[PDB]
Amino acid sequence: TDTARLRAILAAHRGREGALLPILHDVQAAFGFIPEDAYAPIAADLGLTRAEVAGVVGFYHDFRKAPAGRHVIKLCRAEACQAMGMDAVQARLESALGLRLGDSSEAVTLEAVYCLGLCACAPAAMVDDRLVGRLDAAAVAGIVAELG
Amino acid sequence: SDDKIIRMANQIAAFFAVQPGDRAGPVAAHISENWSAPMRAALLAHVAAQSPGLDPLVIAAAPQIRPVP
Amino acid sequence: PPLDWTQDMGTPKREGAPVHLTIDGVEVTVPAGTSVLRAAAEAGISIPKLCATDNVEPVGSCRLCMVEIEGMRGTPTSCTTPVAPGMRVHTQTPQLQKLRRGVMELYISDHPLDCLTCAANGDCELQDMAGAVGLREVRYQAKDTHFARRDATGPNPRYIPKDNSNPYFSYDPAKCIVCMRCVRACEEVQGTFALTVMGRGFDARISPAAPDFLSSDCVSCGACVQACPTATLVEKSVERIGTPERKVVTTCAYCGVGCSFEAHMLGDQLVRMVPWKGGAANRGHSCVKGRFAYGYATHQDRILKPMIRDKITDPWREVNWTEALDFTATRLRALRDSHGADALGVITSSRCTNEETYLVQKLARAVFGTNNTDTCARVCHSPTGYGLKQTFGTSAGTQDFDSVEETDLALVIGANPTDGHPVFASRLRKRLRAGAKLIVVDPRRIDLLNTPHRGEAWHLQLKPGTNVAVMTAMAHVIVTEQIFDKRFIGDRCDWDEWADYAEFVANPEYAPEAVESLTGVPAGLLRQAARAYAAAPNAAIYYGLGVTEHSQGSTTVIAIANLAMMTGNIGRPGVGVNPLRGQNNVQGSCDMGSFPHEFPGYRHVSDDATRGLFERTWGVTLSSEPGLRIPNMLDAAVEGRFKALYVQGEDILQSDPDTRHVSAGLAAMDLVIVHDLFLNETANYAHVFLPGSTFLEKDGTFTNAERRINRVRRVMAPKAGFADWEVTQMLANALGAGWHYTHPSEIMAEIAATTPGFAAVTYEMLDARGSVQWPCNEKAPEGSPIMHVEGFVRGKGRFIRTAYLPTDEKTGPRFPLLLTTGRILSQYNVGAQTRRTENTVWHGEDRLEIHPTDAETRGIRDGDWVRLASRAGETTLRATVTDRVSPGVVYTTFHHPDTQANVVTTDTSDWATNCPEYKVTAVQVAASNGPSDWQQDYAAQAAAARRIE
Ligand SMILES: Nc1nc2c(c(=O)[nH]1)N[C@H]1C(S)=C(S)[C@@H](COP(=O)(O)OP(=O)(O)OC[C@H]3O[C@@H](n4cnc5c(=O)[nH]c(N)nc54)[C@H](O)[C@@H]3O)O[C@H]1N2
Ligand SMILES: Nc1nc2c(c(=O)[nH]1)N[C@H]1C(S)=C(S)[C@@H](COP(=O)(O)OP(=O)(O)OC[C@H]3O[C@@H](n4cnc5c(=O)[nH]c(N)nc54)[C@H](O)[C@@H]3O)O[C@H]1N2
Ligand code: SF4
Ligand code: SF4
Ligand code: SF4
Ligand code: SF4
Ligand code: FES
Ligand code: FES
Ligand SMILES: [Mo+6]
Ligand SMILES: [S]
Repeated sequence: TDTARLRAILAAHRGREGALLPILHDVQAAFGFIPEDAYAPIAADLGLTRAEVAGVVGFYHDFRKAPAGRHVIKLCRAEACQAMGMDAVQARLESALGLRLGDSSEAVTLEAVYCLGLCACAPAAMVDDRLVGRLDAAAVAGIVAELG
Repeated sequence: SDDKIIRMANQIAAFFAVQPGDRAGPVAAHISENWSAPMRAALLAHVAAQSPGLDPLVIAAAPQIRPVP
Repeated sequence: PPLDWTQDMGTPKREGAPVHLTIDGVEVTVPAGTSVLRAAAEAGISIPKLCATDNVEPVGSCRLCMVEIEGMRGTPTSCTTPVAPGMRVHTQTPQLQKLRRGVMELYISDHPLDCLTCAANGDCELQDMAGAVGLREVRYQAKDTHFARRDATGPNPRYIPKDNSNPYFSYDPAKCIVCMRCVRACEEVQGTFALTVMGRGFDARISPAAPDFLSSDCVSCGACVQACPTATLVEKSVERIGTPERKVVTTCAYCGVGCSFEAHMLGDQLVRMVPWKGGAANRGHSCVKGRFAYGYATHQDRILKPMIRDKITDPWREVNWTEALDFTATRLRALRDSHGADALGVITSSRCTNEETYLVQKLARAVFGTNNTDTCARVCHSPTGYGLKQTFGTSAGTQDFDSVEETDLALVIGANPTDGHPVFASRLRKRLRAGAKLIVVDPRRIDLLNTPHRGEAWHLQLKPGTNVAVMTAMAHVIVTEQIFDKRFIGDRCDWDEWADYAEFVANPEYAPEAVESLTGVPAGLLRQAARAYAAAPNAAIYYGLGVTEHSQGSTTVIAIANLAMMTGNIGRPGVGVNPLRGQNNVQGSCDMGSFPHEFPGYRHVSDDATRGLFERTWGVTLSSEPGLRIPNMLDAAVEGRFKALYVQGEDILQSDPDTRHVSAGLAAMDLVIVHDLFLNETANYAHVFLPGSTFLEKDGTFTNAERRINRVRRVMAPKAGFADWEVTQMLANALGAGWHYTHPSEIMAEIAATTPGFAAVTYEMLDARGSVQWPCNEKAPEGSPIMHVEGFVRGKGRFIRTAYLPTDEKTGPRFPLLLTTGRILSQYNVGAQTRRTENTVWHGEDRLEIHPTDAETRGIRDGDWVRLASRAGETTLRATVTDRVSPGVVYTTFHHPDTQANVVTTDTSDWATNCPEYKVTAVQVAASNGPSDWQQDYAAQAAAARRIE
């Protein structure tokens, strides 16, 4: 059934100019990562080589090589968010979940994003497609509460 | 049980037939420029013996073939 | 001579207006786009570079070619900085020194100090640029590395273990600087994107998307290797053996492209072979076979001493030269007196030089007293030499391989250049990726069609045999419409004939709408392709064995030349009608006689004016009658009146059709000498044997497809003591001729004296110029890169009425499927040279590319054993289901003898040159277990015959 979805995706991006990125985006959105089982057909459709595809996949960060937990937590580690106390937040959260930075699981996945546009609302995060700001050491409780 | 020689002759004929102008002269020229003594002799023997499975063009072209010593 | 040859400049050569500049206070004049680095190279002032190579376009990765330029800010790169007039550049200041030292510091901070026990010592472009810049200290107490197996706290995750999956080179990333020349080469030069850069930053590692190189799309060709400076990618023969000292230029014994090499040598031991950056044929590129497969010359199975049998059932007997030749000549004279001189014959080898070729045809004419010689070209590209002769005036190519660079379209009939002629396909893809267009007329999806970054492509997947119908329909389209060039016709060709041709072709029976039934190709597609070909400014045709090896080959070639003349794609760089010659020195061979109807120079044998010249030159009476051809030989010997044969460098059994017949004809022969290296399938029916020499031991020339005469040099020493021309003269003098040659230069001199074209040929010329196109007389002294450039040879082209004759090998109930025989990249024709190498990896067993739907009803599965129940024989083979081929078509390969493939193949042949019908054979593929009745007996014979005493 995966092949069907993939074919659909490829058909949807037919004739476009430089359609590798969109196609990969969609492939990821579908499954959750770029399986090596799907490096070839993409190439076959686009006239590329498995290698080029894998290289593109490897370069960019937003293309998962392996799936994530049921929940995901991106936590800015940039300048501004750092300024208004991101370290402490990070510590509290990774103590709560027991998962350090970059370390994933079947349950959750904590990672970094390096900005979100919430540079005034300095301590910022993205939890499961929901943005959060002004993350003091209290809101983390609510963050974890809705998130086991 | 066709002779390889007859086959080749008929092939050459089949070709040179569609050509414009002299259709036998060229046949003879080719068979004389390309084939060897025993083969030419065999062919001439065939045409003289009036063997079947042979194109009339070759029959016409045989007398024009380079003679055998 | 040029500097490009010996020195690795930085960037490629550019064309443009002259531009003056001052590199480090030295005046230079060079084209516009040309870089600073290349100019500085041309001026002698060397600049530090690691990531810049001529093979490819430059990229600012190393940052070590930094220079101070007046009018610029900072320290820009020379690799990327194109010259401009009045530019003044400084190459070595204190600043630049400091920066370069810093960069190398950074490099080496992540490099192991395994110099002095690394393979590429003395040949690493990192080491010598680390000593150049003046590195003396590294200050970074590194913790994060790639080479270190053991980090702190445990193993290094970054460490990637070696990869020796490939049998010819090895990948040790521990020593990788990420210059990316490897990638750039596999993608720009070769054209198969097998390599990429996995990762972002320090984590960036070269990699093929696979566990190992072998599993990948990487075939071989060591471009990746030829370009890696840092022993990461390295040849194993350099790991085992040491790094070489000297270099010697030679050519490949394959493929007819003439890929020139320089053999690297450490004493007398051949360490490796690397392209030269010379020859218009290869500009520093190769394939696997030439680059790596040269180990047949050192195989245990090679034979080094003459042997005589006196009866095929009886075993061999290792014997010296003298008594062997005595026996030989005795039997020969006996037979010559008994059955006549016409009862003898030879078979020249294209694999051999042209000198030896000349000697052999002499031996056959001057000595034996006949015209019964021949060669491999009866079966590869004979019809060509008839059609192009009847139309233009030459039985040879039209252009070089540098022409393709200028074409705007490629029409490929019957060829698979990725396997046949790789290095040409590379240059083709280079042009395809640069906009050019492609038409392919094969029935079998070739990998040229699935090239990366391909432009537009049309594919006429037809039914084999119907190759003239399609051309006729193309012409019908062009004439029905009005797209052809009238100026060209009026000028370089005739008009009286053009009218007739047009009136013939204009018939609606030869229209695409009707042939679609028998052909299988669609109509609209054909019309489109025709319009596209006829519309383009500079189009070029490259054809091979799909046209020739048929019951209508000459006809087809003629049709093709007609198209080429109609459209006007002749007599110019970028256009022509190029046949892709195969074996090395097929062209040379055919040029130096090796045909039973001609003398050296494609001069007929009945020409008294020529026979006189040669009688005078050789001092002997010659024959005016033309000799026999191989099929004729065999039929004769079956019937009688043929008793002798001197087989030079050719396997008449595995590499010829109707194997049963040829065997029965080779057995009924009181004497059949052999002059190969190894014990071939032919020697199973032999009475005598003479060792030959490899291209490494030889000395002479090779005349390739683009008529280029590449020079072959001696690097090793003949293990059997004597090369092949030496042996030939041995035999001849032993018979009673009385030749005295001490060096083949004398022979080449003789040739230049006798035949025209080679009159200006001299070894010194080849050494200096580098190479020559054989039409080199006092006129066109440099050579003739392009034929028919000013009017045709006969004077006026000729239009000929072609028609489609239904082949006799049509299909029926018991032979429903068709058949096709072809090739592979790794293995050569019979693999006597190649099965004795490590190329049995990519291909160790011949397989049958069958179609699925044509298999389901049969019950075939990938890896299953099947039988080819044809008319002319039967064979067992392993299957392979693939949509490559069309339904009702099957594809086999004849590289392996364990499978007897040409036994299936039928006796049917061309009308003119009698080239066989290899590419068409009605067969029946079915499932089976018991191998066969023929293969068993064959193996029995071969085993009971290859035993020595
Ligand atoms: N690595 C390697 N290199 C080689 C060789 C090798 O064996 N291995 N062989 C050497 C020699 S001696 C040779 S002859 C040369 C040239 O060898 P090529 O010219 O490459 O000939 P092939 O690869 O046999 O097939 C040519 C293509 O045409 C297809 N074809 C079959 N029937 C038809 C038909 O009716 N019409 C058309 N339009 N096409 C058809 C064949 O199936 C195939 O796809 O290469 C030389 N180079
Ligand atoms: N079914 C089928 N049959 C075919 C073809 C096909 O496509 N399909 N192709 C046809 C064509 S394209 C051709 S070229 C033929 C080629 O087929 P072959 O005539 O078999 O040519 P090669 O494979 O080079 O081997 C010839 C012999 O010469 C030996 N030799 C190599 N180098 C030297 C040297 O330097 N000196 C000496 N004295 N000997 C040497 C080699 O070891 C080898 O044993 O096959 C033809 N038959
Ligand atoms: S690749 Fe070059 S610099 Fe690196 S260890 Fe080997 S010889 Fe030394
Ligand atoms: S050997 Fe040739 S095909 Fe293989 S990776 Fe290197 S450049 Fe590419
Ligand atoms: S493998 Fe060799 S050529 Fe490729 S990036 Fe590494 S050092 Fe450079
Ligand atoms: S492309 Fe042909 S000539 Fe060049 S190395 Fe390969 S086999 Fe030899
Ligand atoms: S810096 Fe984290 S929000 Fe932009
Ligand atoms: S030196 Fe020009 S960029 Fe590497
Ligand atoms: Mo060939
Ligand atoms: S050939």
